[PDB]
Amino acid sequence: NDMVNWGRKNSIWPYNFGLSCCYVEMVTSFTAVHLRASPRQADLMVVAGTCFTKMAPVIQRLYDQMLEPKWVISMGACANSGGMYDIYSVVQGVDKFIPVDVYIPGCPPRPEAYMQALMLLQESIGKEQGVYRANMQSERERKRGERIAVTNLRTPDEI
Amino acid sequence: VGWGGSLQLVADMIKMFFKEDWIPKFSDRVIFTLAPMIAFTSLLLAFAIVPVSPGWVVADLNIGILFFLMMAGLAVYAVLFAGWSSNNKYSLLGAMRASAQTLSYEVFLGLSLMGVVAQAGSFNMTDIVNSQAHVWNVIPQFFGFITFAIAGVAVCHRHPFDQPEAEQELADGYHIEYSGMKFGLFFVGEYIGIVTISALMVTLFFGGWQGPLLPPFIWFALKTAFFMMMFILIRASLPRPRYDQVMSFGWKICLPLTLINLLVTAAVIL
Amino acid sequence: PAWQTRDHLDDPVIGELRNRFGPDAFTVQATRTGVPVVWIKREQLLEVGDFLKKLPKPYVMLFDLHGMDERLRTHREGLPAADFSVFYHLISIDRNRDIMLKVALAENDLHVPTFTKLFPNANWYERETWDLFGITFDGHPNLRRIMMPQTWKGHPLRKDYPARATEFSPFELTKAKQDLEMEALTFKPEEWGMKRGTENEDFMFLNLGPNHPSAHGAFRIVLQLDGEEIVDCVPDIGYHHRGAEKMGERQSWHSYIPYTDRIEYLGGCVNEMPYVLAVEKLAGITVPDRVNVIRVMLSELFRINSHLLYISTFIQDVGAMTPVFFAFTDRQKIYDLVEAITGFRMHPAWFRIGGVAHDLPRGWDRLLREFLDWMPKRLASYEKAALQNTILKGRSQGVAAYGAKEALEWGTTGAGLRATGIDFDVRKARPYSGYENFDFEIPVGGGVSDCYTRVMLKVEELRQSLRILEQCLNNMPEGPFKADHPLTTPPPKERTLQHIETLITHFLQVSWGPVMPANESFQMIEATKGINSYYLTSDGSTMSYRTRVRTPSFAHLQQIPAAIRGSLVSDLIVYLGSIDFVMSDVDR
Amino acid sequence: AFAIFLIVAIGLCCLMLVGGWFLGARLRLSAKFYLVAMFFVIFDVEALYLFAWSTSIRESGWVGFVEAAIFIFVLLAGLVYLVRIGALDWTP
Ligand code: SF4
Repeated sequence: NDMVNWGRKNSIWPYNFGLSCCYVEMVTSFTAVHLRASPRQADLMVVAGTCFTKMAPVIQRLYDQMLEPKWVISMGACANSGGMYDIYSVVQGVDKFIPVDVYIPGCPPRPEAYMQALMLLQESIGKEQGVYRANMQSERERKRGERIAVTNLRTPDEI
Repeated sequence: VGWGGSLQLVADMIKMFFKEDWIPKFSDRVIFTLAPMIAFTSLLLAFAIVPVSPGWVVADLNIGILFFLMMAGLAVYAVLFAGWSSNNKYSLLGAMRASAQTLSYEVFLGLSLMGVVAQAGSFNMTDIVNSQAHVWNVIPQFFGFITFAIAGVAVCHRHPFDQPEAEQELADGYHIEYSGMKFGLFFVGEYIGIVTISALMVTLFFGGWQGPLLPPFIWFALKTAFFMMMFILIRASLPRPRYDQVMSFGWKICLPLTLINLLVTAAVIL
Repeated sequence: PAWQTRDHLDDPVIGELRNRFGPDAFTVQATRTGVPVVWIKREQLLEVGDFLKKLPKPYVMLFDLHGMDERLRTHREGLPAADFSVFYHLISIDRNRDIMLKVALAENDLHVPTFTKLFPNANWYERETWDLFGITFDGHPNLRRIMMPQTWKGHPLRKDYPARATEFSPFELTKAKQDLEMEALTFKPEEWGMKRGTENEDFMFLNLGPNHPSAHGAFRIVLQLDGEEIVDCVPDIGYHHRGAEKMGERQSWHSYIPYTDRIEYLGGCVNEMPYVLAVEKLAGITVPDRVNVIRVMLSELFRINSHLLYISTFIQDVGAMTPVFFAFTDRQKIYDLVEAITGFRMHPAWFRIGGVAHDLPRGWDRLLREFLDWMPKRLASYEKAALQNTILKGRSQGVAAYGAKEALEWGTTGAGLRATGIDFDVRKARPYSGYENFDFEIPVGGGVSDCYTRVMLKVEELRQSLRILEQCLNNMPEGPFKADHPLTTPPPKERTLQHIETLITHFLQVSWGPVMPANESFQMIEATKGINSYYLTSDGSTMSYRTRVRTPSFAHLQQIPAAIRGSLVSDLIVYLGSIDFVMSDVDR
Repeated sequence: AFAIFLIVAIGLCCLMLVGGWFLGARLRLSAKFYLVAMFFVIFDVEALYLFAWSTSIRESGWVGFVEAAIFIFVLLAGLVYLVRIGALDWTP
């Protein structure tokens, strides 16, 4: 029937763990798209910000608390990888210790990127393994002929 | 896009379904399971006393009021076994303070209901629904009506806004340690609670089954819908009141109001 | 010129110190900091500080305390023989002057007497020196590691310690299991500060780490409770340490500029201003007037944005948040002007050494004029909504107040310090970037610093910033956006694309880096919060030898336990909200 | 009737629970001061006399209102007593 999949696509609960920076754009997104998000109740955790070595156990306890179906969105270059901070105090990506499903590059990403992350994540939730032999298609490959056909852009001396 | 308001709740209920349930270690198991249904079944069976129709009455029992008060009193046990099953002094004290303000603000509804059941003079709901034939029992009892409103919105309907958080430090909201289907059980419980409080309010204060120019069951349904929309409007308008201000405007202000309400109704009825 | 290397030996303080101590001990360095740098053996530190504290115009505020490695400097003309050093930057407000004191140390005897007795706010600074270096400060009350965890072996600011994470073992989760075992066994050894109270039923230890909103980052404040009273509060900071200072040593002068934008996420070009000013002081570059006015325009726009964020968050947390959410839309409009000028909403990275990246596009004046005519009506709506309100005003009076002396001793600058009676701005005392040809005032709170005084002062400063921004819109002159000097980095791009010598200068400036001669510069500005400064040391190469970033938020967050002692947890949260602290700034 | 609805409700409870299974020391000053709830335990018993009163008041008449006023006046005196002594105040 696959009604359960529609159930999971239609409704998702976001756990906002945005850190010092990079969360002002996430708030910009959240106040337009949406006190509902609560610990040990959500199934989606939007990791944003620079994952620091000191606070990584906090993210590991919050990952442990949530239920069996766990989804994680990494936002920003500082969370996908170490980003610009390849330094002793920054872990080189959040995927080192928790599995990640969707990666959203940027520094900081835009609210529209968050919107497209929810769209690609309901699209992934609607094809079930989890890969299902459908996720090999990539945005690098899907819009490639769209992007290559671009020729002219407005000159940058204008507003 | 989804065109129905309820479809969001439908998807939410489906989501809460088929979620793995985890056992808590070093915890009691019977109360961890039983605390949701003390909150759910109480306001589910609060629906069993409404005269929705003379021919489709859900229960033709002689007393419905006492059953409602028995469920109102029983509801606290759900917050208490939830507090003890939290097994965290922070969350336990959060549920202790929530049950505190609950017992504090549950006092008023019985004394407010005494006015309408005294001018009605019976516990069988057929007598109440036949009493509001020409004059409804809302014109004289404004104070009783608003006191019952405050009491009805004060029973774990989120108007106090201390359920999932705590203004006072060292403690935490008691909806945290439940994360499986029991959380959906909480939401459906407050949903049946708000609709049953609205239905009881319309059928006990105003006049159900009047039918001025249209069949009376849809008249009852539309009036209930208007009071639903007004309840949601004032719930949204109502800001979060901190614990102190709630304690200040509790037993001091509305116990005298309902006592003079009983005096007024007893003086005017004879 | 205003950039030439001076000794300041003629300064009166040099002659007073020469009279009191006679000869010897003092080596007068030659620098372009504008202030007198003096070396003082470690046996005289307490004497020198005590004399300066009571001097007839005293140095009331300890601006900064930190250390320098100094081991690899080949250009060492005039300095005494040092293998390590610790510098103490002090400021006399009544003199509007500064003094820098450097204590030299040898590698075998890394010991220096603690300076906390004179100025208590130095305590955490010395703690950082124990963490980042291996200097032990005898007489320190709580000498523990403040940035890395307590089992981290190695001192990250030593040059024998590899800077980048790649040189260490990757996140193999060897430490996740050990940190999990440690966190599960959460017990108190009473080593987290003084911890005078014993661990029993009498005193309760509570981490009290606010993860809720408006916390300005996740941090822990270990609290001792007795009768629901704050017996002792000890912050546990350092969670958001990004190693910016260590990063400054391995990046060129040009490619470091993006990192400045992230010292404070809300600052943007304010964080870039002191860095470019210090680098151009090392280069000896005088910029044209158009560069100055452009820099003032961008800095006043970001300052307005920061003030609007502080006002909005304050009115939302302790008041009615329904009307002030329109300011969120207004912030988007401020952003559409910034990304019209610079390109990107946050982290512009637009200031360059010697100028800016491009000129303003030709439709800038109409957009700024539309923002300047539109804003005042909203500003007056907030002025009526905030001056005339009674509920939060009544609530927000006398809540953990302190006076001028209290602010002075605790190094607290900014709106906190302006709330007391000390009239001290750097834009009037030490004009920079052409502020001396503009008319603006510094509001002041009197003698009591609380939340109402801070918001009223912030609104008055926002009005002065809007007056500066309209004067910048009406008197922007014509001419170049980049100085004419071989060290202006990068060259004008149209010149790079056509002229061989300009192309070569651009080639070596963007690839190897510009060669700045070996010297030390220092600049402080008025930031969105307090006074932010940059102390840069170059060894003659294309990279910084030492980068020190003084952020006021570190002092503002260090000050809370001294003032909030004797209050409730609610007063603690209200004070934490009131104080202008951001975790990114505290941990740099 | 009520019995049929109760059987339906308990059958639904059994169905949901079975379906769910198949689906797969010292507090010091903290807490204490529940005595507001004890005041409720006693005051509900006071108001239970009004619960029994509210059914039959038309045949009670003037002495009924008189002694109900005396009763609630005694309750009001006790309430203002508890307020003025400091028992009913801010509570944890
Ligand atoms: S991704 Fe960008 S905005 Fe986000 S934390 Fe990293 S540097 Fe800051």
